[PDB]
Amino acid sequence: HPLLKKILMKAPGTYHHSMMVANLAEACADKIGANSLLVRVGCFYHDIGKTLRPPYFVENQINPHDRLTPEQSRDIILSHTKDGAEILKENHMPQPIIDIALQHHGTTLLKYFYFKAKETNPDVKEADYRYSGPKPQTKEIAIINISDSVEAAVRSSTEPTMAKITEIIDGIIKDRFLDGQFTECDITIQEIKIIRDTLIATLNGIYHQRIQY
Ligand SMILES: Nc1ncnc2c1ncn2[C@@H]1O[C@@H]2COP(=O)(O)O[C@H]3[C@@H](O)[C@H](n4cnc5c(N)ncnc54)O[C@@H]3COP(=O)(O)O[C@H]2[C@H]1O
Ligand SMILES: [Fe+3]
Ligand SMILES: [Fe+3]
Repeated sequence: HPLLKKILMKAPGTYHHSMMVANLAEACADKIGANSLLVRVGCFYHDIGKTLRPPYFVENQINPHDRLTPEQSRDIILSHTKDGAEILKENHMPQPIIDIALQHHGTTLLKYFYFKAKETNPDVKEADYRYSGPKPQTKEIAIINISDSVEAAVRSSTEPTMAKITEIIDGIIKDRFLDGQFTECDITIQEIKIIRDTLIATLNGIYHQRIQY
């Protein structure tokens, strides 16, 4: 598997992140009866677009964005879905793996740099700081979108207790619902609740369970 080792060698922080997302998303897919094998493998590759400029993504970092404008930061980060899909395409990967790379942020807002730009232009359009999408077209991809955000959010949190983990997850699911990111797939509100509880249980295992005979 040349591609997966390319992520490992060029972007080991990203590599590590993707394996962790794969475990969380697979658990969720299992629990609602979705395509868990597809979810696992698609997570391996979802961030491969980051291999083009590894140090401009925080998990691979000294921050080179300090010497960049919001617009420049934006152009680099928003590209990684498109570039990832392009790489997988050129490497003749299965289409659903390619779709995961392209759609895993749906059309979400790149909040940090959006608000950094809004500091000096109150008229900045959200449109200019959103991924191109498409919005997740399947349950599997909705699952990945949430799991990816939860992994990263909990990993950067200070003291992720159960309550803290629960609040992080609920906040992400709230934002994705309100922002309409799941209106183009078949995921049910009950399934979202099952995903939420599964992520809570799984992260409880990962962050707090004593490993014992
Ligand atoms: N504390 C938190 N609370 C709630 N949600 C959270 C969170 N931390 C991360 N997320 C979510 O997790 C996503 C991680 O996306 P990715 O694995 O491509 O990893 C990130 C990361 O590699 C990079 N990145 C984001 N902000 C950065 C910054 N200020 N400096 C350097 N790299 C950054 O760009 C990628 C895409 O970022 P984006 O923000 O669109 O997407 C974020 C965001 O939607
Ligand atoms: Fe990503
Ligand atoms: Fe990711």
